[PDB]
Amino acid sequence: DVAGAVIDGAGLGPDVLKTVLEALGNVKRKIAVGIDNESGKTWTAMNTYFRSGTSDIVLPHKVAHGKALLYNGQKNRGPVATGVVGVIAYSMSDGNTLAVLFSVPYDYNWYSNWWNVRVYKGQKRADQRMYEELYYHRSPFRGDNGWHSRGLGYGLKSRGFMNSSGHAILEIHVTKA
Repeated sequence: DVAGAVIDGAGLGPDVLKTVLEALGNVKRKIAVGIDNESGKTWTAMNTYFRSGTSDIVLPHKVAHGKALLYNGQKNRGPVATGVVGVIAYSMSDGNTLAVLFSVPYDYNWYSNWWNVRVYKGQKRADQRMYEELYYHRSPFRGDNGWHSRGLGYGLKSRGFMNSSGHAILEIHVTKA
């Protein structure tokens, strides 16, 4: 389906994210993000912080257990040599915050793709400080075309994958610990 939609969790995988990427057209740097909620909690959109880039998509609002959300972002339009870098936050029904970092650089001569996922205690807005934590201090994962698992605390764990290209895909599955 499309960026901004909530879909059946079983429909998330690389091919729907390739479709989301294609729908953005041939911009230099862009990302399709899919997150499968198998957490046993409903998620409610909080906000998205863009360090670089933009999205025309509203974060999918309410994401029940058994659903996945689809989202996208792209570099700022025009003659700016920048990528797409930001943090998505969702509130979970337990009162905590699920946060997801993505970082897709302009210049692959020197930079590469990164991502991260964390649960924050309480209700925490995505912002520059959260970006800095997730990027510099909380052991982000490379977008290396491989899967990476990590415990999140709070009765949850993550398993996710990001490709290594400037037309990026980020696929994350949040499950019970």
